[PDB]
Amino acid sequence: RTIVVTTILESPYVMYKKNHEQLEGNERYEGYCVDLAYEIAKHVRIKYKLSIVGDGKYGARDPETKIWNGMVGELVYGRADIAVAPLTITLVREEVIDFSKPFMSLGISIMIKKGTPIESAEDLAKQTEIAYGTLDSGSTKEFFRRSKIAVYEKMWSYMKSAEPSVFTKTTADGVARVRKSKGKFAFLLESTMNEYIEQRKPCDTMKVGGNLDSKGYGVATPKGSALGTPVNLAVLKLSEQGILDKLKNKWWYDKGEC
Amino acid sequence: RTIVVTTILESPYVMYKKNHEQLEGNERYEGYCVDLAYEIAKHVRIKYKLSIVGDGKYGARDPETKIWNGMVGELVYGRADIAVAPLTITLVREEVIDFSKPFMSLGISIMIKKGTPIESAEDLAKQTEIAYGTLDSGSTKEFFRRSKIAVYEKMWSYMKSAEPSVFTKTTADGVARVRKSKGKFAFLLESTMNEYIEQRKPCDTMKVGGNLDSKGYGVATPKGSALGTPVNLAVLKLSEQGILDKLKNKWWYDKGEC
Ligand SMILES: N[C@@H](Cn1cc(Cl)c(=O)[nH]c1=O)C(=O)O
Ligand SMILES: N[C@@H](Cn1cc(Cl)c(=O)[nH]c1=O)C(=O)O
Ligand SMILES: [Zn+2]
Ligand SMILES: [Zn+2]
Repeated sequence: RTIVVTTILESPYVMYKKNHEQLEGNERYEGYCVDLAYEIAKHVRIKYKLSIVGDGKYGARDPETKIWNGMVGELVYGRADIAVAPLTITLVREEVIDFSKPFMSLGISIMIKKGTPIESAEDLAKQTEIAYGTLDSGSTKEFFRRSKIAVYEKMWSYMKSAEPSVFTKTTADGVARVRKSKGKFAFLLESTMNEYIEQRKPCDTMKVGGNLDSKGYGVATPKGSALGTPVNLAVLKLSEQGILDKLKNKWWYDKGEC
Repeated sequence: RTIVVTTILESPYVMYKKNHEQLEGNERYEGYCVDLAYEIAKHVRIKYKLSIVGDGKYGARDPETKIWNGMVGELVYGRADIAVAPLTITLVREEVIDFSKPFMSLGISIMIKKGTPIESAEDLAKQTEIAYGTLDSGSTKEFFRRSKIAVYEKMWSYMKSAEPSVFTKTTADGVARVRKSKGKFAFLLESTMNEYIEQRKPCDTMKVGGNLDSKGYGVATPKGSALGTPVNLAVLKLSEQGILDKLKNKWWYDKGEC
């Protein structure tokens, strides 16, 4: 009767509170999705316990084993009742789980160290002085893999034979590599994260150009779950009341340092 | 076995072809949603006939009669099998029909005649020299009605006792009233339409400020329809292939006159 809510450690969605080591249960965490879970759980009238995904992944299906991993895997095999996180809505996933209507809108984008002579994906693909990559094992990576557009077809061929490995294990690791590499590495990541990093000290990065595509994040439940319909209406309710906007302001911009 | 596809006359989604009066069936029309219907019908493998909604409305429920009107009404009473149009995803509607994941992202916005001293909704609400309104009987109107935010709570109180009537019967009628009124009338409309009008002669209007909210358009089917799942996957497929973006470019910007 207590719902398991799977999520992922990723600022500023879910983070350890300043004195987390001295608390317990849901009180250890704070962030955008901690609040969202609270508001949803309040319209749907349920008790819940937040739970961090063991492998830290979003959700992909192994081509040989055909097992699903990450948060998606937790719903498919029945270990979690709902996922509340920055999980992208895609065709492959929608075949195996359900999504609510988007609670956030976004697209792929470019992050550079201030001063780098880059304005577009066309600028990146036509040179090799500057190396670039993506988070691993996510929808961003997958996007370049499956592209039939010329410029992106060019970029993925570079990233393919990149030495050393151009991908990263974490968003944090990417940003760090941008900050350390003195403008010789650029990072391709979702614009929600790009926009957040930009308002954080040391204030040395920035988003350049427009977005590569359009998409959204959804709250997910296993196929045929009874919580699916109540969760969708709840999301639409919060959007219509200005709660969603109020929450982005709180965690992105009301605490901006630059 | 031939699917009825309800839609609405609204540029540049659906329009009469240059010589429509000399054609028949689906050949009379052209636009963004005519193409979209074609691509969806091709992945879902069906034959279809486009049909223009009799009353020209989007979809609202009469508070005394409790009958639903517009395109929404056509699905609820079973006269159409699917709707393909700029129909906004809302909580009230989602209770009575189904929506696919959004094929377009947008929000409420401000249209002015070039030269008008307005930059924001805050600028509008704090004065009466300049009159303003919205399309009637749609989600935009409804948004100001239900708002509990101070500035919008102020704006809807004006529009309420406006003399003469500040609302309009058509998008076209609003734009026209902006162009004719020498900067004494401003129009609040969805930004998709604002952006399109801006790239049309006489090139005398423009979008000012940021969007009031975030939302999307969806393709709709009656509750429990068997076409619901195939239509959703088809939309996600077209989005992932760059078809959606390709189509917005075609009807908005590849033919821009300004
Ligand atoms: N949202 C993604 C994960 N994800 C996240 C970031 Cl910040 C990114 O740059 N790329 C991603 O794939 C998904 O659901 O796989
Ligand atoms: N999308 C709306 C209709 N609609 C359209 C325009 Cl262009 C507008 O400015 N306001 C609206 O309500 C709905 O579905 O009711
Ligand atoms: Zn710690
Ligand atoms: Zn004619």
